[PDB]
Amino acid sequence: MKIDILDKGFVELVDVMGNDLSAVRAARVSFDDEERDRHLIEYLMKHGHETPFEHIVFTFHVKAPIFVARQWFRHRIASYNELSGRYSKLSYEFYIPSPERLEGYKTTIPPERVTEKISEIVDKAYRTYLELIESGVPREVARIVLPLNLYTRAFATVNARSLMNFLNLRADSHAQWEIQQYALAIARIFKEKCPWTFEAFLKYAYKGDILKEVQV
Amino acid sequence: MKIDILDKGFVELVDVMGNDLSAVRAARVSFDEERDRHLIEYLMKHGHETPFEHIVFTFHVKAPIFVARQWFRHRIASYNELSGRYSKLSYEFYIPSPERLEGYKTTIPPERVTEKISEIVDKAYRTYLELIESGVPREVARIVLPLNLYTRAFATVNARSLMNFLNLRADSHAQWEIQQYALAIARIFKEKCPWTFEAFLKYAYKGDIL
Amino acid sequence: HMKIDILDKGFVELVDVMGNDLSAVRAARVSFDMGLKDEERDRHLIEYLMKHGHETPFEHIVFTFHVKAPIFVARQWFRHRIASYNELSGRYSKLSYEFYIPSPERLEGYKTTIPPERVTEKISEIVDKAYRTYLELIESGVPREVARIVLPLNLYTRAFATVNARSLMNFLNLRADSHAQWEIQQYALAIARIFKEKCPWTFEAFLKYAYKGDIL
Amino acid sequence: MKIDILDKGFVELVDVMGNDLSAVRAARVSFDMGLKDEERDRHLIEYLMKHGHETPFEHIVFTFHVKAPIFVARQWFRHRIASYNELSGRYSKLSYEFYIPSPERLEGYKTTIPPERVTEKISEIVDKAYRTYLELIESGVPREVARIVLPLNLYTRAFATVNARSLMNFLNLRADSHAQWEIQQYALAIARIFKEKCPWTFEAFLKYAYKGDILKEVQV
Ligand SMILES: Cc1cc2nc3c(=O)[nH]c(=O)nc-3n(C[C@H](O)[C@H](O)[C@H](O)COP(=O)(O)OP(=O)(O)OC[C@H]3O[C@@H](n4cnc5c(N)ncnc54)[C@H](O)[C@@H]3O)c2cc1C
Ligand SMILES: Cc1cc2nc3c(=O)[nH]c(=O)nc-3n(C[C@H](O)[C@H](O)[C@H](O)COP(=O)(O)OP(=O)(O)OC[C@H]3O[C@@H](n4cnc5c(N)ncnc54)[C@H](O)[C@@H]3O)c2cc1C
Ligand SMILES: Cc1cc2nc3c(=O)[nH]c(=O)nc-3n(C[C@H](O)[C@H](O)[C@H](O)COP(=O)(O)OP(=O)(O)OC[C@H]3O[C@@H](n4cnc5c(N)ncnc54)[C@H](O)[C@@H]3O)c2cc1C
Ligand SMILES: Cc1cc2nc3c(=O)[nH]c(=O)nc-3n(C[C@H](O)[C@H](O)[C@H](O)COP(=O)(O)OP(=O)(O)OC[C@H]3O[C@@H](n4cnc5c(N)ncnc54)[C@H](O)[C@@H]3O)c2cc1C
Ligand SMILES: O=c1ccn([C@H]2C[C@H](O)[C@@H](COP(=O)(O)O)O2)c(=O)[nH]1
Ligand SMILES: O=c1ccn([C@H]2C[C@H](O)[C@@H](COP(=O)(O)O)O2)c(=O)[nH]1
Ligand SMILES: O=c1ccn([C@H]2C[C@H](O)[C@@H](COP(=O)(O)O)O2)c(=O)[nH]1
Ligand SMILES: O=c1ccn([C@H]2C[C@H](O)[C@@H](COP(=O)(O)O)O2)c(=O)[nH]1
Repeated sequence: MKIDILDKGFVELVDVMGNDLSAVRAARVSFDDEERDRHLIEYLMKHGHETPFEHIVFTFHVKAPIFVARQWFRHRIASYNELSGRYSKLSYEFYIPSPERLEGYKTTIPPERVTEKISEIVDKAYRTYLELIESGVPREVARIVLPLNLYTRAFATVNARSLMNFLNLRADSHAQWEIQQYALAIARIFKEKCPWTFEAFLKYAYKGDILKEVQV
Repeated sequence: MKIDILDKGFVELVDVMGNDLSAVRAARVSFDEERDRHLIEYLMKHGHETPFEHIVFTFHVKAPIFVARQWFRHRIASYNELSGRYSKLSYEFYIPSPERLEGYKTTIPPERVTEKISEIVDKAYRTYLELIESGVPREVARIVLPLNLYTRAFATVNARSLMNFLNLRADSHAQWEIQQYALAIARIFKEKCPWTFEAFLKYAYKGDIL
Repeated sequence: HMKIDILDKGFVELVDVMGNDLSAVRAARVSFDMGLKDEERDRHLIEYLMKHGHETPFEHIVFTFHVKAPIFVARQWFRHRIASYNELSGRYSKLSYEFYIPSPERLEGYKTTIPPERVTEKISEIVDKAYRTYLELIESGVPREVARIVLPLNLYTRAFATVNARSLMNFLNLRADSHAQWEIQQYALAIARIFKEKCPWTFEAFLKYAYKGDIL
Repeated sequence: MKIDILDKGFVELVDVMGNDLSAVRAARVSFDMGLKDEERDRHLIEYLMKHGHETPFEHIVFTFHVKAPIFVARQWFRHRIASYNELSGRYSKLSYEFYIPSPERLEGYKTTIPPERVTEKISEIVDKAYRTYLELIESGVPREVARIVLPLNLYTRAFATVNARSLMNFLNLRADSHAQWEIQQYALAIARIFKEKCPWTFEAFLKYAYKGDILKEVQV
């Protein structure tokens, strides 16, 4: 299960422990009834009893630009392992906005030129980086010229409670657009694996705007 | 997978996400046994603990309250416990064996200590029942139940925090009763993540009993 | 320096505090590249943050409390994980003869076949018998960690609790509420009152825009 | 106290709650005791640190104001047991401020072009990137997009509230040769303020608990 985001990004589901019933079992404290189980999901969610959802956990492999990643990693109730720029020589991959991204703003140049200007500095910066590498500058110093739209990759392990908080904050029109796109992809996977929690979430607890407008 | 502890306790495995290779993927960030075990042993000797956060367990635990109060002090974890405010509580209490007092020289036989603990349990629970029956709400009436009352909780914990738990509780400074629970967590941990557990013991484990 | 007595023998005492309402104003304003301004503008900002659920800034206000409470209240309380605790150890201390004996008024609303005073009395009896067994086992050489297991949940414990304002507001949402047990609500009202004294602007805003409970 | 780091960075102490005795006090509640004596209390600290009792140190808390290159901020903010508020490039027009390494930053590395050329080549892309950034803003491009061309050595600012235990974990990990040299420098300043505010805790830490290398060789 892998969803493309932006121009070269993606959200990929690596693993999952549990399903809707894991939250139910934890709430009841019972190891071993659709309508009743689902009623309980709804009740916990409606009255703010969120601890049982911590028993559902996801691992994602995410590929995203550093400026998105830095917003993402502010979410502390989660586990992250990221590609190190200190030790790995970095790939020529950068997020270059679509002209589509600026259509809607009154600019004094065509958005094609915005794109071309962004692409131009990315190219010079990267070339400078490679010159420094070849000349023997250690990577951890050479990379500091790389712009914030460099794509990085991370594994993120997070429980459903923390994922829902993530959704309230990032699946929302006040969040930067680029991260909204990643949150839609998190939402899709979450919906597929925990359909009851997800619907109860949207109905009772979700505080954002986009997921009630935009299917899955 | 279920391991009985003390007189009426247990630890069972409810679910697990991942295995030794979940740490290996994370540390490499992508997606040969001897290379991969070597990476596990390398992370462990150098204190690179974050990759082990991606293996997660859920256990179902039956434990007396005084053990559970020490256990729940481990904050990097998720718990749901049965509510005494709402469940009529079950005539289940930890009564030590006589062997629990080995090494101690006591005024009365260990067998009389045992008997005295169970007398109190009996009189406490009966007072509790007296109060329920007379219309005292449960949340009030159970305040007289002793600290050896058995409780049950689900516990979800990643392998890093599980290793910290074992460092502190699978050790002879912990109270013996919680050591016994820690031994069981260790045994389940070993079954599910052998390379990680083996490297843990050899390189990072700080306790003595394991 | 603040001390509030709760129940028959408990208390909540403020030991120390870091920061004040302006500590959250300061933390927030760094976002816009700004700092402190005037009384009207900073007040308005604190209200703004609370309405919109920008809670991170309030993490920069921290309290240390010294609390005396029955073990059944302390157990509920220590479930709040985003905090730091150090408690009295039944493994190493000779425990004192102090137990919460509910007053007869605690039973108001409930028709009991035993009058209230006699309930109070039965609770005293059972507690006294437990403590005497406890003492007798200690005196006879039973290790303290073992002898204490006969002591009832209404035994008083003591603890230091360090908690930031954000996590404190979360504690107030859950415990300063009529769905919480009467005994912990009384502790929550003490906590709220100290919070009020020390962070009047944050507290007023919390109450108006974010507080989810009923009793405050 | 404000300590300058790198060419333009700093660590400044905004606030502190508690001191060494805050930990002695929290620790003494286990044994039904309070504060006992101004040399028994120093021994209690050493003792706690010697046997791995870390929780008492949670009751000392610091708030720091830090200015640091993004690449450093990103490493720092990986410490989850802490509270952070950072200057936002979504909502602010960022200032012309970048970490340009000194020529001495490349001591002990054989290079092919001299260290002043390296230093120059970094400035060049920084000046090109900032101009572009300003051109994009001038043209009506929103800040949250324009800033994506700015390099990792752009300076940012944050508040960090952190307890002494977490701060001691930070020091284990960042006041250490394995950590990137730039964040080492930040960890030294943090060490310095911690020592000035909590000398007993700090000395006990270096002696019994600290796992890094640098703070045993580098004074303060
Ligand atoms: C033999 C022994 C006797 C003890 N006696 C006492 C006693 O007298 N009094 C008492 O109160 N408790 C005592 N305990 C409890 C002990 O101090 C801890 O509460 C418990 O072991 C949890 O440890 P922890 O904080 O490492 O685990 P967790 O709470 O699970 O946290 C795990 C890790 O995360 C980090 N962490 C999490 N939260 C914070 C935070 N807020 N600040 C900084 N770092 C954080 C730490 O690095 C920690 O190692 C005792 C434990 C044992 C084994
Ligand atoms: C009226 C009521 C009845 C209840 N009955 C039960 C019961 O029957 N059984 C039972 O076990 N408990 C019950 N509780 C306890 C309850 O489940 C919580 O433990 C308690 O309210 C602590 O809340 P918290 O987790 O939000 O606070 P903390 O644990 O401090 O967490 C604060 C916030 O941090 C976040 N957080 C912290 N850690 C994690 C994590 N690991 N994953 C995701 N998010 C995290 C959450 O956003 C949370 O709101 C009851 C509580 C109340 C108020
Ligand atoms: C020299 C070195 C090189 C590194 N290179 C890499 C790299 O290649 N890739 C990469 O992604 N990062 C790397 N880092 C970052 C590292 O993986 C950690 O995220 C960071 O150092 C914070 O460490 P911490 O988890 O101890 O701190 P915090 O996240 O503040 O946690 C502090 C303590 O709390 C406990 N704790 C907190 N949260 C959890 C949790 N969710 N589960 C279990 N225990 C918890 C632990 O006991 C820990 O000791 C590097 C760090 C250094 C120092
Ligand atoms: C539109 C928007 C703009 C923002 N702009 C800014 C900016 O200008 N500057 C900036 O620095 N950041 C900003 N952020 C980041 C934001 O401040 C949070 O750090 C981020 O949203 C993560 O939120 P969280 O703390 O709820 O998540 P997590 O850190 O995963 O915490 C999850 C839950 O745990 C609890 N919790 C966890 N740790 C603690 C703790 N140490 N103390 C108390 N409670 C805790 C809380 O209940 C919280 O809901 C922005 C976020 C968004 C969505
Ligand atoms: O929408 C936002 C705005 C800010 N931040 C956090 C991430 C960084 O730590 C810091 C600056 O983010 P930018 O404004 O530079 O994206 O605040 C977010 O997480 N989300
Ligand atoms: O010494 C290091 C190396 C990496 N990281 C973390 C920070 C980022 O989230 C990610 C990659 O950092 P760089 O290696 O790119 O600096 O891992 C550190 O915290 N410290
Ligand atoms: O109102 C409640 C009920 C339960 N619990 C938690 C605390 C204990 O860890 C466990 C059992 O609480 P009692 O219902 O037994 O009080 O569930 C609470 O925090 N509050
Ligand atoms: O070995 C211990 C001793 C104490 N505590 C914590 C749990 C309680 O919150 C408090 C007192 O526990 P007892 O000493 O009463 O078991 O300190 C532990 O976690 N482990």
